[PDB]
Amino acid sequence: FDLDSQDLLFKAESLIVNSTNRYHVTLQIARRAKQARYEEMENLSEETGIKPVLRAILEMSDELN
Amino acid sequence: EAKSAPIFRNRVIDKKQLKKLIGWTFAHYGTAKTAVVADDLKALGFR
Amino acid sequence: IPPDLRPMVQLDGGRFATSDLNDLYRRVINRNNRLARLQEILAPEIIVRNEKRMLQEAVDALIDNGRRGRTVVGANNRPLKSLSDIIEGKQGRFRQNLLGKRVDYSGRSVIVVGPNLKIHQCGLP
RNA sequence: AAAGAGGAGAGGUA
Ligand SMILES: Nc1ccn([C@@H]2O[C@H](COP(=O)(O)OP(=O)(O)OP(=O)(O)O)[C@@H](O)[C@H]2O)c(=O)n1
Repeated sequence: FDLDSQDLLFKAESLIVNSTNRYHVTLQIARRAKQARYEEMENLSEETGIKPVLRAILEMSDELN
Repeated sequence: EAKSAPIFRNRVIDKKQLKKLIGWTFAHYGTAKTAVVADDLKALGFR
Repeated sequence: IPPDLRPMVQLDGGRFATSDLNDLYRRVINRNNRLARLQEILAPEIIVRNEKRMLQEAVDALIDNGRRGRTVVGANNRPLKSLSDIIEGKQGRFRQNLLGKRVDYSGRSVIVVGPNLKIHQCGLP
């Protein structure tokens, strides 16, 4: 695939750096992943080939732009 | 994550110099570049 | 105590397993019944005091074995386990079943060296 | 539907 784990590591590091607490951002990521999984499970099929946690990391890093 | 160029170390490299380099890399670039730098150094030393 | 915390166990083919709380409870019950029967028929008051003393010793052994006098010994010369021996030390309830536990979804195996790996990767059989 | 219960000794490996 075009998405390697190195990019996810850099994105996670960037998410950690631009915040005041690591525990708070961990909780936010967990909440977003749960919401995304529930949305997937009740409608359509979506690009299921990515875990919800990775999806949440990707959207949260893209929102930084 | 950028804007700092490495110095040319024209000397013999023992463990202390490697530790100094690792500390410098962590202090200037972050925790994601240090892993790749350590991996590259390990591969070169093994080779 | 409830009976499911002191199980009887049905191994041995024809015999049964040994539990230590049941022996102490049985001794207490036996002494109590003997004392009650002796008191009923108006026995001389030099035999009743003996039964009272043995009942006190039996209750003491049930609560905490060896704290005051002699220790109750089972088949072999090995002291029995009282109620206070279940919560006391390194093998007691607190330090064995509450601060540490066994878990599901776990494995164990020997480790070898894998080069050409990344620092965040591992190899699983 | 079913299926192991504890205890005590002796000897080993990180
Ligand atoms: N009573 C013991 C004995 C060993 N260990 C563990 O096992 C290791 C022993 O490693 P070993 O391979 O026996 O020796 P090393 O000191 O590593 O030396 P070498 O491998 O070079 O022989 C200890 O460091 C420790 O982690 C322990 O915890 N308790």
